[PDB]
Amino acid sequence: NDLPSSFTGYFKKFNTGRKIISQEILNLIELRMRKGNIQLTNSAISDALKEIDSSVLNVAVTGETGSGKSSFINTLRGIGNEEEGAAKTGVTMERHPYKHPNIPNVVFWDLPGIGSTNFPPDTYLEKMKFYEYDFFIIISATRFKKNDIDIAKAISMMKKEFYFVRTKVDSDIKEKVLQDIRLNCVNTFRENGIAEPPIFLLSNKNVCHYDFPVLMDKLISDLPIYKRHNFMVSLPNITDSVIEKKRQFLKQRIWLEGFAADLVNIIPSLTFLLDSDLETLKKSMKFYRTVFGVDETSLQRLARDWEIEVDQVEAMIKSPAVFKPTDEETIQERLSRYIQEFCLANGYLLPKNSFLKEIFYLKYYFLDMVTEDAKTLLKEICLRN
Repeated sequence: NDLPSSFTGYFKKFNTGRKIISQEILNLIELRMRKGNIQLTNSAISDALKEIDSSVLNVAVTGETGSGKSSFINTLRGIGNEEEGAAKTGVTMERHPYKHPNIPNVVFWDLPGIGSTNFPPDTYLEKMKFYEYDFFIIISATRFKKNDIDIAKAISMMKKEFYFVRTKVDSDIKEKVLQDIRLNCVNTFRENGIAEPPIFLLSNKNVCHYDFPVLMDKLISDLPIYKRHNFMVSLPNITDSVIEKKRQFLKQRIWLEGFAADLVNIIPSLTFLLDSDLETLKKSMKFYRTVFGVDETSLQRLARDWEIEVDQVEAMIKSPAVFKPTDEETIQERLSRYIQEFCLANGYLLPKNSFLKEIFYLKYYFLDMVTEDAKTLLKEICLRN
C-alpha cells in the first residue's frame, strides 16, 4: 500500500534462492524507512549495492585430464574450445586461472588432479589454496574415483561447497542410460562410505542439456546472497531460463538503485535530458547487451557462423539501433517515446504520485529489450542445426 511496503513488496515475486538481497536486510531497510531514518535507509541500500558490485567469485574445477574440465570452464565462460582464451585440456604442474571474458569478477581455476601429484588430500588442498575458492566442481567423465571422494571429504571438512559433475553423457550412445550412469556413480560413493550425494550429468554436444539447468540453479542458490548477482550475469545465455533469470536479477538491481537515488513526485516525461544521464544510459545499454551476448562482437561472430553481413543480424533485433544516429529522430525523442511506452504497459510501478527518476524507467525498458533480443537470436540459433 504505502511506499515502505512497495519497496519490499517488489521482491515478493522472488523466492529465497532468487533474491539478490536478503529478507533480513530488506526488513531492516523497511524499518528505517518507517522510522524516518532518512539517511540510514539510504546507506543500508548503498552498502548493499556496493557489496553486490564488488563481489568476486573463484571457482575451483578438478578431476582428470581430458574428462571435461577444460570444456566445462570454457562453456561457462562463453568461449569456444579452439577460440582465443579457451582453457586448454590437461596441460599438469599447478593451478591455472581463467577469467570470464565479460565479468572480471568471475574466475575459474583449473586444478591439477590429486592423482597427478604426490600430495595427500589435506596438503593437496593447502597447495592448491582451497581457502580462496567459493565452491568446488569435481568432474568425472566416468563414475568418479576414490580420489574424487577423498577430495570431497576434505572439502566438506573445511566447510566448503563441492558439486559432483558427470560430463560426456552425450557420448553414451533405452534412452534412460542416465539412470544407469547415475547408478554407477552411486555405487562408487556407497563403496567409499558416503551417503547418496547429488550428481549433475552433463552433455558436450548439447551443453545446455540434462542437469545443466538445475546445476545452474543450485550454484546460485547455495552461494552467499550478495555473490549471486555477479555470477548469474556471467552464465552462458544458452537457455531462455538462464536468460529470463538474469533479467529478474537485473530488475532487482535497478529497483534498489532507483530507490537509493531518491524517488520523485513528478511524472517521468523526458522534456530535457542531461548529457550526464545520457552517457549513463549508454553505459547501461552496453552492460546489458554484453551480459546477454547481443553486443557488437557477439553479433559479428553470429554473422559469420551463418553468413550475411552483420547488417542483417542486427536487423533481427531492436537494441542495436537505440543509439544509432538518424537525421529523422533525436535521441531525446526516441528515449522520450520509450518512457511513455514503458509506463503505458507497466505503469509507474509505485503508488500514486511517486516515481523513480526517468533513467531507471529507461534501464527497465532497455533490459526488457535486450532480454527479448537474446531470446530471439537463441531461438534462431536453435531453429537451425
